[PDB]
Amino acid sequence: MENFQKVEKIGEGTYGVVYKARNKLTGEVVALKKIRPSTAIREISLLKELNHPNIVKLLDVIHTENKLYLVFEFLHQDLKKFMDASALTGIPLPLIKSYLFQLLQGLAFCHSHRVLHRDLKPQNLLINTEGAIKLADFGLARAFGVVVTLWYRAPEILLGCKYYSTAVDIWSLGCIFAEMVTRRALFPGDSEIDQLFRIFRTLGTPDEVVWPGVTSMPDYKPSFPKWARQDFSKVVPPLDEDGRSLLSQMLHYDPNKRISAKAALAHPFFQDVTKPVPHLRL
Ligand SMILES: NC(=O)c1sc(Nc2ccccc2)nc1N
Repeated sequence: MENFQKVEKIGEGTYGVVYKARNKLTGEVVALKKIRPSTAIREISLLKELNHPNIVKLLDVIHTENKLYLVFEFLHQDLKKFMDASALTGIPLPLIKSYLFQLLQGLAFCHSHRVLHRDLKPQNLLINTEGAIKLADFGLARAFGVVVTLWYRAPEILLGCKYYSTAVDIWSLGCIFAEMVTRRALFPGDSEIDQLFRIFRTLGTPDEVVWPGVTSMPDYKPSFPKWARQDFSKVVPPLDEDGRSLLSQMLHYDPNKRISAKAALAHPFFQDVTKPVPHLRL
């Protein structure tokens, strides 16, 4: 832009690049995303009215010189960096719980307003010194379509469903929750099929019993290997049983059986939730 002083590049994405920038005028520091249609307008314009404490605020939408810029409030750090920074000791469980609870609130809000994120990953969960965490980079997916991280992709997406639901965000958040707890990505695939098979190897190859309709999925192959489900206590060993029961509900194969963000918020795991302060190195 011209009204902004690009301080530094802070993020990448399929939909563009984000820069820490200063409003040459107001002097405010923001996150400026240069986007890489009309339905895009509605879609975006909607995002502007999608305000909640756990959703990164979209401050301005600039459509000039036939280019698209999104000005977001600047958050202090991303969860990916925080997790890496906390890898020797791990993020304290109360903070993990606080983050999960807040993200579920943000998703419950998005989903009640019929907005899907579609691409949740540690890099787009942003945190501040006050202990808040917020959803960012919705990625205005469902538009510019027709390397990329597949680790958090729901199975129905991998199997070719073209009309997936809010359940895909619960899945992604479940994966992130596991990773915060174990300090290792749950399903670190490096290809769509390896992603899919890593999920199958851990949760068991889905069948009509646990996922009615799965064998009719676009990319489902009868030739898929048949793996047994692994005992969950081996999946996320440091998580207590409440945490594990919530996680299993977030990772149900059937999108229709997968817990909703609203229902997840009432789960016993959050009975003792608090809002700790993270130790951030900025
Ligand atoms: N993508 C976004 O909307 C972002 S990224 C961000 N800050 C940040 C600061 C340090 C490290 C990584 C990200 N703030 C927003 N709004």
